[PDB]
Amino acid sequence: MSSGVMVDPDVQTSFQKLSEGRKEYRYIIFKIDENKVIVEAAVTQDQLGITGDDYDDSSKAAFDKFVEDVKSRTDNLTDCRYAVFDFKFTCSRVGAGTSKMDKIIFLQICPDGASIKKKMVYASSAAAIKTSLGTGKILQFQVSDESEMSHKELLNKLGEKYGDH
Repeated sequence: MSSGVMVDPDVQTSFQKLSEGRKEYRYIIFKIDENKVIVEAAVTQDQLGITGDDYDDSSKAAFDKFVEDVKSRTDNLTDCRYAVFDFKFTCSRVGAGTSKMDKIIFLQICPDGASIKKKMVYASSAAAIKTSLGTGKILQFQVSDESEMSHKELLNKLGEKYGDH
């Protein structure tokens, strides 16, 4: 655990082209390998067959089936990774109605009933990945089940944070 998790330089690079580039399009898939964070994929959903925007376009249907794929490919729930999406949802404006809002979230998945050794490495990673990005303003939530990382909950979390909770 006290191994000293570091980040692969390309991690920050992938965050640049999102934050100051595509904004809400094409996301970053990065896991822990050995003892440092690796970029597995810098892929959008709109290049694989979907259109892109979670609620704005209603591409959330993609996220709805993805949670099943998660339990299908990873057997039980032994998956752990870092996933960052700038997802475009709609916030309920107090005094008004629906208002489209786009912003970035840190998805940290830490299953309690998962492989503690490699999983606890992700706990060390939380410090490294955030410090390397120095965002200062982010919503970094800790989920463990597929249903917690579903599109409805994602919208809910990023809404309740400064909205109705």
